[PDB]
Amino acid sequence: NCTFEYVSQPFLMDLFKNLREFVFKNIDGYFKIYSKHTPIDLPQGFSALEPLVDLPIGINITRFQTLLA
Amino acid sequence: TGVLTESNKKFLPFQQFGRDIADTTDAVRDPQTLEILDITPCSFGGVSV
Amino acid sequence: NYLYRLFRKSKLKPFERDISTEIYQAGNRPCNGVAGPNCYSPLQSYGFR
Repeated sequence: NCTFEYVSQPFLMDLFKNLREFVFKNIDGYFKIYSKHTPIDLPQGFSALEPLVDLPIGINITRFQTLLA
Repeated sequence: TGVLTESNKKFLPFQQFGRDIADTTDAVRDPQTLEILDITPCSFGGVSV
Repeated sequence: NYLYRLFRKSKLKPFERDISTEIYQAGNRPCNGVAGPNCYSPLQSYGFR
């Protein structure tokens, strides 16, 4: 019943604390995801997040919860 | 309209365009083979008599 | 066969789709799934002749 079935590499390519950063937003029925995998409390400096990931769902989001396993 | 030259610009893998200060196209990525080409207008100038 | 929506709690964002058919509440009296005098069905059929 799934609609989007992208095949990706593992997001933890780094094997240092490998701080992952993500940005999710909803604009006019189009989901946008940003990502960065800089290695390093939150540190100083700048690290721009690349739009290379894109997994759209496009219905409505007002609540969310992190899945854990 | 212009002349195409091989570019040493370090494009990110998600970037296929390049803009100028006046927001005209400066560099373009070829869609067939993944290479970066500069765009420069052809030679011009003023003529005085 | 064709339906359309009449009542909604707010407006719609661009390119948004609504599938859930809940009973509309137009006043201070709760509906709780009962189509009462102040509770209306959100979908009315097109009449085509």
